[PDB]
Amino acid sequence: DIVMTQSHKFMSTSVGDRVSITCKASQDVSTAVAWYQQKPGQSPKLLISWASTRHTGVPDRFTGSGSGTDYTLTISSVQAEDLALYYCQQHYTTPLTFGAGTKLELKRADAAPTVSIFPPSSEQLTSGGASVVCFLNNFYPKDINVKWKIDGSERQNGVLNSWTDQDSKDSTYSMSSTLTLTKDEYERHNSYTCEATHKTSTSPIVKSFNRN
Amino acid sequence: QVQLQQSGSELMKPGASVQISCKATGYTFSDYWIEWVKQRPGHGLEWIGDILCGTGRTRYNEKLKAMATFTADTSSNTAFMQLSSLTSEDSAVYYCARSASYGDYADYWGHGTTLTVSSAKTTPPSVYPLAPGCGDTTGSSVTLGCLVKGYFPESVTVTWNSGSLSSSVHTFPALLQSGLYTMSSSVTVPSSTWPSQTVTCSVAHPASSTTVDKKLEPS
Amino acid sequence: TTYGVCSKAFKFLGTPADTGHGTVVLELQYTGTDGPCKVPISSVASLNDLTPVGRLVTVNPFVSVATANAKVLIELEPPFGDSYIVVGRGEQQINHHWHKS
Repeated sequence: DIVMTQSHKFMSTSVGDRVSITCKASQDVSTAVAWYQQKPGQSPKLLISWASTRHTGVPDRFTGSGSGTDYTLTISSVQAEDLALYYCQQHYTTPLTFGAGTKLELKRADAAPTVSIFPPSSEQLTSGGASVVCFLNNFYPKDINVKWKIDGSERQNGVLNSWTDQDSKDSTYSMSSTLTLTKDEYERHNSYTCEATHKTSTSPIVKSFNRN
Repeated sequence: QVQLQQSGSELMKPGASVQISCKATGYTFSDYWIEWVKQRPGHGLEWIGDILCGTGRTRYNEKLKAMATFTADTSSNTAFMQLSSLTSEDSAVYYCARSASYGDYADYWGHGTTLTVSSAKTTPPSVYPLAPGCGDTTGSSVTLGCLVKGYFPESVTVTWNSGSLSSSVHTFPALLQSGLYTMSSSVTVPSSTWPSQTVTCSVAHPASSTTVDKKLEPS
Repeated sequence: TTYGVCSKAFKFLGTPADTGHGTVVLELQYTGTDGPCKVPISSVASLNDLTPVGRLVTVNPFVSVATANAKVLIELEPPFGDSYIVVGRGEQQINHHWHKS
């Protein structure tokens, strides 16, 4: 079948710049190629059909071009609202095939995370559980390392970290760190500390709450 | 207005058979092809096949390790897809799309229905509120949130309802642990507005047909 | 082998040409992948009535492939006076006016 291969999946660019996600088909798909945009937790959205036809409700900063076997989706003056997953699809013949997609990411100035720490909810403690939460928000670059310290000593057991995609407002990343303990454990201690190590700080950026 | 309303997400036993519905409105149902696109969580997009609602003609991606069947009920203007002999391989978000008049590309997609093939039982999540401790008197903004813990299958929607016009929300992808998915969402608002304003995260879990409303309270 | 009537919209390439023989020759671009399929084309008097009044000179117009962007050549003998060359139906029906002196 026709194989659709797009340019490097994790490409970067800076707001306002011009980018080009390319799409190669294993054979001449005679100009019959479309591009879709897919934002986190959203249905795909049609951008371009037949290599260059721009769909309505699509800003002219989005232009496609291509033929034979090569197709390009150019985004002039990239915006933060353009952060998304982009797929190309050939509509030359069945079976219809899509490219693996290209994730548009942005380059921006570094930014120190704003750390927030949260104790277990009254609701959960009452149920036998105890989860402590830490949000490291609006920071850049994505690279960041967080550690939990209970009464001074580090604890890695029972931790889960989840990163967000780049935020469309300030193009920063955010991460959620959850430490799950038993009600008993949580109540035998006092100081819960969440420490963030990021390039925007020489020392660990830390936040704590203080009771069991 | 062309729109496609699909059936809700569902958890099915492997081997079982399911039917996803796709109700079309806002256009001449019979003059178009409804596409069925599959997307396994970590994967991209793959064409399952389509059906010309007006004639019933079907085209299947023969090579897919899955048994699909398309039917079009022109009476209700609904396209269905029957998936039998389910496998963990068929677990994915299934989209309903409309094939454009000018080619085999889709110009309208449904919001997708999530199908999880597993012998595990449906577990709604516990929605725990996330509020600051005691001695902190945060700066110009306070960040609150909700921890959506221990649920299955995946895909939950966390929509926040705040009283302040400023509410920057961050939704963090779910992660598996002990067979259960855990996830969270944060929302930041003006410090002056909390805890006087009402900030709640309504957590929708289509698979369990539930939606939990959590009003944040000072912890 | 062969299927039903083409379900996708077509596109006119250029503009119908007079053959100086009483017929017009037009080139169409088909956008579907459902071929081989029969081209739904006809010469009608008014858009208010799609009853074929003109006649196709080209024998059973068809898209012989199951690949998109297929182009097809058609010769028609439209009635005298006003008429329309209509291709497709439903929401993907397109037409082109014409007048034969």
